[PDB]
Amino acid sequence: EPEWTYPRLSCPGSTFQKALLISPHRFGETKGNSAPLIIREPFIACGPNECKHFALTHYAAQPGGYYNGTRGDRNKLRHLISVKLGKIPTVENSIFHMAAWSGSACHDGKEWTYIGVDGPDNDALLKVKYGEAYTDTYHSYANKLLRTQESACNCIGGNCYLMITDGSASGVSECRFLKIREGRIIKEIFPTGRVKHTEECTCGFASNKTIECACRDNSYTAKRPFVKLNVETDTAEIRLMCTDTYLDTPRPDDGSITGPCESNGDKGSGGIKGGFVHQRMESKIGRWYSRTMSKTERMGMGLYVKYDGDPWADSDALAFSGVMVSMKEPGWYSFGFEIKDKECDVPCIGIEMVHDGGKETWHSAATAIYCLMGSGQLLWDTVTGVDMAL
Amino acid sequence: EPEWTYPRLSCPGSTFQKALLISPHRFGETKGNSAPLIIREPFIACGPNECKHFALTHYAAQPGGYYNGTRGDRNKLRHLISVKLGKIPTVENSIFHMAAWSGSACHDGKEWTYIGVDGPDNDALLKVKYGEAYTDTYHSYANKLLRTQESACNCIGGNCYLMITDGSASGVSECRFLKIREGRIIKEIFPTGRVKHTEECTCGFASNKTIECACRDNSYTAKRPFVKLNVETDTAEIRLMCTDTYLDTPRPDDGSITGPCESNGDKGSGGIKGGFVHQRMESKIGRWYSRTMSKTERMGMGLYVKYDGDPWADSDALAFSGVMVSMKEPGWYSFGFEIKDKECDVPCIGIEMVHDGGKETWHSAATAIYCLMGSGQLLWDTVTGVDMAL
Amino acid sequence: EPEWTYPRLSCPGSTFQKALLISPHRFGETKGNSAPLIIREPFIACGPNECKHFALTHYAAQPGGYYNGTRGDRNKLRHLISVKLGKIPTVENSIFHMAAWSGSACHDGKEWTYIGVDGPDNDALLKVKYGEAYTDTYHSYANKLLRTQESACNCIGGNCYLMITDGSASGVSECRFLKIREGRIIKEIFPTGRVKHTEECTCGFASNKTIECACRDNSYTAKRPFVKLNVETDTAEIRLMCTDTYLDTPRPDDGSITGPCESNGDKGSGGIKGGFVHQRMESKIGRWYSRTMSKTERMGMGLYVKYDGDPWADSDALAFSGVMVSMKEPGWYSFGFEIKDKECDVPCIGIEMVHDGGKETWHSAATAIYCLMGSGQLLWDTVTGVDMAL
Amino acid sequence: EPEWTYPRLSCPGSTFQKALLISPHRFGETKGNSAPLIIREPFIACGPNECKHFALTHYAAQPGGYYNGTRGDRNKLRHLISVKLGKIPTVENSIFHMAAWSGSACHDGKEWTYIGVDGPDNDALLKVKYGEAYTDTYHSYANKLLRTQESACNCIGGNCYLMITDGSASGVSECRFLKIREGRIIKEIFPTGRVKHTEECTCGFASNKTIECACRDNSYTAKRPFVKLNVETDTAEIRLMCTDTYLDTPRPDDGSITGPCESNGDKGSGGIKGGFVHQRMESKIGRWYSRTMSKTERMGMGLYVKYDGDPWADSDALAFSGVMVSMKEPGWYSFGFEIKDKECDVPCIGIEMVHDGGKETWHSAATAIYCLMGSGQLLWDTVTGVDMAL
Ligand SMILES: *[C@@H]1O[C@H](CO)[C@@H](O[C@@H]2O[C@H](CO)[C@@H](O)[C@H](O)[C@H]2NC(C)=O)[C@H](O)[C@H]1NC(C)=O
Ligand SMILES: *[C@@H]1O[C@H](CO)[C@@H](O[C@@H]2O[C@H](CO)[C@@H](O)[C@H](O)[C@H]2NC(C)=O)[C@H](O)[C@H]1NC(C)=O
Ligand SMILES: *[C@@H]1O[C@H](CO)[C@@H](O[C@@H]2O[C@H](CO)[C@@H](O)[C@H](O)[C@H]2NC(C)=O)[C@H](O)[C@H]1NC(C)=O
Ligand SMILES: *[C@@H]1O[C@H](CO)[C@@H](O[C@@H]2O[C@H](CO)[C@@H](O)[C@H](O)[C@H]2NC(C)=O)[C@H](O)[C@H]1NC(C)=O
Ligand SMILES: CCC(CC)O[C@@H]1C=C(C(=O)O)C[C@H](N)[C@H]1NC(C)=O
Ligand SMILES: CCC(CC)O[C@@H]1C=C(C(=O)O)C[C@H](N)[C@H]1NC(C)=O
Ligand SMILES: CCC(CC)O[C@@H]1C=C(C(=O)O)C[C@H](N)[C@H]1NC(C)=O
Ligand SMILES: CCC(CC)O[C@@H]1C=C(C(=O)O)C[C@H](N)[C@H]1NC(C)=O
Ligand SMILES: *[C@@H]1O[C@H](CO)[C@@H](O)[C@H](O)[C@H]1NC(C)=O
Ligand SMILES: *[C@@H]1O[C@H](CO)[C@@H](O)[C@H](O)[C@H]1NC(C)=O
Ligand SMILES: *[C@@H]1O[C@H](CO)[C@@H](O)[C@H](O)[C@H]1NC(C)=O
Ligand SMILES: *[C@@H]1O[C@H](CO)[C@@H](O)[C@H](O)[C@H]1NC(C)=O
Ligand SMILES: [Ca+2]
Ligand SMILES: [Ca+2]
Ligand SMILES: [Ca+2]
Ligand SMILES: [Ca+2]
Repeated sequence: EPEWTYPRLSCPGSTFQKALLISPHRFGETKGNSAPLIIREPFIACGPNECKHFALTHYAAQPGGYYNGTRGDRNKLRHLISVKLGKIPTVENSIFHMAAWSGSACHDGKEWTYIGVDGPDNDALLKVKYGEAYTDTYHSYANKLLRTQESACNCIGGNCYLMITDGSASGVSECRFLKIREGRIIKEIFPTGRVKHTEECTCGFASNKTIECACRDNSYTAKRPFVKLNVETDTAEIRLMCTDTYLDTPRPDDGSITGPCESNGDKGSGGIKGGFVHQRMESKIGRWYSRTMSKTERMGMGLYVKYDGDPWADSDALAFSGVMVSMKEPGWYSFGFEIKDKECDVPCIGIEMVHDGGKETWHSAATAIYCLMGSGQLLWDTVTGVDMAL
Repeated sequence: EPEWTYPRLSCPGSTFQKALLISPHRFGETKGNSAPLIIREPFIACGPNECKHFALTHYAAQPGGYYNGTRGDRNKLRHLISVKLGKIPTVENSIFHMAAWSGSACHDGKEWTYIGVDGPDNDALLKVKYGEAYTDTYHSYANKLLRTQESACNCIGGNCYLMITDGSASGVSECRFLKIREGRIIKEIFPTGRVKHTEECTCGFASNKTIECACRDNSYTAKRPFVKLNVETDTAEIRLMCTDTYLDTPRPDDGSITGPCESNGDKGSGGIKGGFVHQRMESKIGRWYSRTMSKTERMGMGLYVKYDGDPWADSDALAFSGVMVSMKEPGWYSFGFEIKDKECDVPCIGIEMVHDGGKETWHSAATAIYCLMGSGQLLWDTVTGVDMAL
Repeated sequence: EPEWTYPRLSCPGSTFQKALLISPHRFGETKGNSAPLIIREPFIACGPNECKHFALTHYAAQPGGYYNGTRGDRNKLRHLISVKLGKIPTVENSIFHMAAWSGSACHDGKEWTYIGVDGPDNDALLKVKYGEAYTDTYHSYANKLLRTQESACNCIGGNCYLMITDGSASGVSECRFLKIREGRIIKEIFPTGRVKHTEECTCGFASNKTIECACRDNSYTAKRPFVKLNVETDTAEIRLMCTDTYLDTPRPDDGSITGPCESNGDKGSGGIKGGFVHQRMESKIGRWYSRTMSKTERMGMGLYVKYDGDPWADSDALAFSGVMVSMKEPGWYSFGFEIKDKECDVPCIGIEMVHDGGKETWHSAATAIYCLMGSGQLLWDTVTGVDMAL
Repeated sequence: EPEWTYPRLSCPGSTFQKALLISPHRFGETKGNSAPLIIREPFIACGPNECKHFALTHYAAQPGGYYNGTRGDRNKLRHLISVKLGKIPTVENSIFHMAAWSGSACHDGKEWTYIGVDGPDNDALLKVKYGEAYTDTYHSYANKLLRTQESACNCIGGNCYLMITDGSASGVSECRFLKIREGRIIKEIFPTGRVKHTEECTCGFASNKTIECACRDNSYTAKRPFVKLNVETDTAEIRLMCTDTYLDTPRPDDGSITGPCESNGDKGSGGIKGGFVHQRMESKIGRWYSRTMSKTERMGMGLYVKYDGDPWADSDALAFSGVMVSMKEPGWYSFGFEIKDKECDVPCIGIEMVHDGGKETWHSAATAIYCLMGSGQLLWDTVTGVDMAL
């Protein structure tokens, strides 16, 4: 007391609804007096008492004089930052956790674990922080580019599970899982199955026995690699999601990849991190996913659901369950997380809405949140409200 | 540790006095360095330990570049925000609770309940949040425009009661009440009586048995619909206030509506949300109300009181208690709320003082507060001090 | 637990030293990005866990557009505000307690009592707040200008004692004391003796039996009225301080008021609020006082001490104990307060250092703090560092 | 509940890695909206629950109008400030602890002790604060310039140990140590041995019996004076570090100082505060140190280590562990500190990275942090990212 936390049955509900928008650049005008941080790759993770809104900053504000380089991914300035969910992530409201150009975090019931990867591309370093204390590291194993989830890690009974990967962006990237306890890496887990390229896994609990993840293959396919990780045996297997509703971007037309479930198909090169979250019921499991409305561009974001079945074997379309972001608006990375009610867990999906005007201006993002709430159908979409000219 | 709260006897006193002004736009000059949020529909709710100042933001600051649209009511950016009462609601001080263009909130003794309506006009959606967790929703039942109080909900023994309404702004809007316990709707209450238009109810406890509300009829009368809700039987009845002192704006001359108490009279179309709060004594009930100084414009705010009687039956004029805002200053929405002293409750009325310069400039509000304190007569009025040209 | 607090023996020490400067206008440049509040009449009060830095704001920031009127004393915008001692009192860091143009506050061991006077000059109103709750008021008794200390009130065993006064600035102003318990006025105390003009009393505990105050006579003398208030009998007597070291400004030459201790003497018109704090030892009492270095202008601030004797009867000079502010710098109001160490109390004097460029610019103040610490002599003076042109 | 803290065994690890950069002036552009404080002499200290980032401010922000004087050391405006480690030290985020132009701080397990020296050069004064209470002072003993560590003090079983010194910058400065318990000085410690110039000691626990410090000789040598302080007997001895790897700046070529360990050698005048921190193992002690990459300029910062031996006697070169700051970036003061994990202590070194544009512009610093974490080799360097023209 505090005790370790475990996944619980989800709170009652049958549809997602628009919850909250964090749009810091609504206050970034030259005519204004604010200092929203320039960020990308936001995610959210919650503990028993609060939710934290994380991102990777370029250590620059709007308005400001350091826009050059903010459309790049890795440099010596990027840091993992957070605010309490609902606060605007400005220079003063934010806290800087560690130097990082790839990140994750999660709460185990007693304390926060923070994860940050930095260093040179060919010998990068994963760093683990438990509360205030730097407690461990893990090294690049392919010497191409070590990296992690860009979303919440997952803790059960004090054991926090985390995807890492290393490899070429356009070739092989075989992922691993780390088992981390009170900030220290106590096991490495080497998945079996379809392992040729797995990155940016969005993971969560299907049950007390099983973690599942929906990931990105940046090289070979528009189907998402789907991880099943058994936390009783510490073993993992990966296969492609068979659904006709391909969740990557870019992607070919739904159902158009012919042959069996493992077939790679066309337009596999490139990709995007995708939302995935679980609705755990007594004898039923809802799997909720998001994908861009556009097949080729990072525009729009749609929500989908399927109950039960085996995602490795089932070609049936996921059920469309609403436009979270219309195709007129940006829809970039998406992620899952869960908010802890008094006796049950609330599944949510967050959406990174990038403000992209190219390399000659600033480059950052808003965060939209949708959560399971009540019944019926999803009723309204999200806009950032930002005019990049101001 | 902690216990559910109940209404208590009011603290001793016999007059209201000027307490506190929150005027964020005193700091919004182009020459300044601050970021007060552009808001409307402020209200206040208190729990056992603190009071919170809530409002509906347009997700824009002064100074800034997003003034266009701030004189409108509903859009995809409006959010329910709060600060601790006494803090200036700026970009950084504020917390964003949820997307909402109509709102409410209340503390039950253990935790905050937050209420926000958003969605499209014909199928809007009321959302309930308990602490950090989104917990329930309620649907549009007239498909016209679902909406709520714009003031505090009211909790007793863990059951929080909330007015909602749905229907045409210039036609029929039959309200209902929701009973919400730990974030979930456990009962609907369908009022009887004079029900054809009730909105923006300002509600409080007359006793442990009864909640009363003074509301707005936007279509048919300048008399306020007056709700009596029995919390023991979970039933409600509504009739017009019979007092000659018509509390709406616009309104005709006092007492000039002829016929029985239910007669509607002249200047019924249009309206304004009105202040109302109870002073609960051992063998006596005081009802305190506010209305604009102008009969037809949102200018000034006067305080009135009457002890005992039946508001449905008594045509007696309310006793004029003093000028809270001069007819030279804006007087828009007003609301009641109660502060928890150690052993008794302090009744207060808040006043929204809108800065209205038309649709070619920014549109926002200050919040003035008067509370029951000491004896004698009300001594001083409130100004916003804001020059909209700066 | 929390229990009521009482004055304790003072911590060991024999000289004051420079502790801390709060100079918010060091960040008020047009070239800067900050919002220090425009204030005057600062004071400090501490409880068992923290110290609060209070002041009276004009509800305006530097830089800003509302400088006009900030060299005035009373208006409908002035408010009592505070920050945690050590924080810069800006728009966002501060909290607004109540509308007030005269103020006081104190902690009783369990909760804060806040005191604010506002209203029209001829019928002003003292308002009492206990925590968040407005709990009582007190009315003007001379209908000239009700006002209070502009420094900490004093609580013992739950009873908080407060000076109020009412009367002409250039004639009679007979003060009273209020005894306030958990926010409610439970006794009025009418002093005897030399009562013709007593205002802006700076008060503290000489012992568990006695509160003493050093006050301002704005009409008749440059000697300070000295209150002795017996908290066992709730009786008070006032006589002039007899010391040759006249503490008011303006003042004639030291010792130059001829005749007995009660003689008024010359240059009595005008005045200033003066610092006074107690050093309580086992069989000895140190009385520490401050006065401007200039006899006629609000420039400089010197510290003085005398041990034992009767301030009503003793003409001996107070011992000069250091320049806190040189005559080159502003020295306006001064006040006493005590910080609570684990087992003993630390006496301190604070100094308002007003930035005065006349009525055509902004008008505000810094706060300097000196406290009893160690042995020897007071070693360094304080400057605000502010160039009013920036 | 709570207990006094003691040094514990260090957490497992064998290399340092880049942890965190605090670079406030990334947000100080004329085009921006922030107010980073102008500071120098940053350090860090941690207690059982949080780490605090301390520095000495010139009481001025960037952008602003008070740059003149910010390249000086001592004045009446300098103050010791802090934020929680990871927050940007701005006007509003920071807390001002006391007036000080030399500083230290440390947590004893129950409460913070804050140390600040101010006053005139010939009779300066060290002030001790415990929590909010000013509790003691210490006087100048050489009347030249009393000063302290500019890094964390060290507490064991409630006794906090602090280096102080006094004397000429280019002549003799014989240091002493103070033993402070709950804010009060309970013992003086007068070192023996090589005492002619010791300042800016960076100190830590070698064990429960022994504190060690690596210090600056500004007059006579580029070898660092090295303190061994026995906390059981409260006595101290000092001798020069014998290592060929001279840690001061300026310095001659490594190993080029001929003669016995106490020989002073070439380029003795001038100096810099140096990083030093212990890695305490069961049967082994690691000593980690930092020095600039340039022999003569404050450019770059390299990390070094040696296990066991006697630093007074061993001429052996320290093992070069990696580049923390490239010779293209500023490397000024460095310091050691330790973070408290649940059951072990994590050693770190911090680096002040001064933005030096000469006396015609602003002068301030970023703070970079490296900590022991994992195994392998140190992988990445730190840049401030600041363009002083913006
Ligand atoms: C997973 O296992 C945990 C731990 O056993 C379950 O949590 C327990 O649930 C039971 C039944 O509600 C309670 O009596 C215990 O107090 C819970 N302990 C906890 C949360 O620490 C949890 O229900 C399981 N999750 C599932 C089935 O999804
Ligand atoms: C409404 O009911 C509540 C609950 O019974 C009353 O609160 C109690 O008041 C009594 C007498 O003052 C106290 O001894 C109890 O401790 C209170 N109980 C709780 C749980 O708070 C309250 O007084 C009633 N209010 C009115 C207006 O009658
Ligand atoms: C004034 O009276 C208070 C209350 O009696 C005294 O505080 C007590 O002091 C004794 C002796 O140190 C302690 O044992 C008690 O625990 C104290 N109780 C408290 C503070 O609540 C205080 O010492 C007296 N002040 C004087 C003599 O200046
Ligand atoms: C220094 O001494 C402290 C105090 O004895 C040691 O802390 C104790 O360590 C033991 C064994 O790990 C624990 O069982 C105790 O609970 C600790 N006591 C306290 C009061 O903390 C510490 O281990 C010693 N450090 C070194 C480096 O030897
Ligand atoms: C090049 C590797 C990887 C997969 C393409 O690039 C990611 C793609 C990104 C993207 O597609 O938007 C942004 C990520 N921040 C980046 N990750 C890292 C660690 O740089
Ligand atoms: C249009 C319905 C209703 C009655 C006219 O409008 C309200 C009136 C308002 C008003 O009269 O000032 C402002 C309210 N924000 C608005 N409410 C909503 C939900 O839009
Ligand atoms: C006119 C009454 C009183 C005594 C002169 O004036 C005070 C003097 C002041 C002064 O001498 O600086 C400032 C005080 N804020 C003012 N008090 C009030 C309540 O207005
Ligand atoms: C003048 C004495 C001392 C040694 C040269 O100067 C220090 C050197 C400094 C330096 O070498 O950068 C900066 C320090 N802030 C300063 N300390 C004080 C107390 O002024
Ligand atoms: C930044 O742009 C400058 C020109 O403005 C160019 O020299 C440099 O290569 C750019 N660097 C990065 C990392 O984009
Ligand atoms: C404000 O927005 C409306 C609706 O889009 C548009 O018609 C109008 O031109 C805008 N006003 C200005 C000043 O741009
Ligand atoms: C403020 O100054 C204006 C002119 O700038 C003048 O009309 C007015 O009287 C002033 N008011 C006060 C209260 O000083
Ligand atoms: C800075 O201050 C010094 C000392 O007062 C003065 O000599 C110099 O002229 C000042 N510099 C500028 C640019 O004003
Ligand atoms: Ca792909
Ligand atoms: Ca009407
Ligand atoms: Ca006088
Ligand atoms: Ca040297």
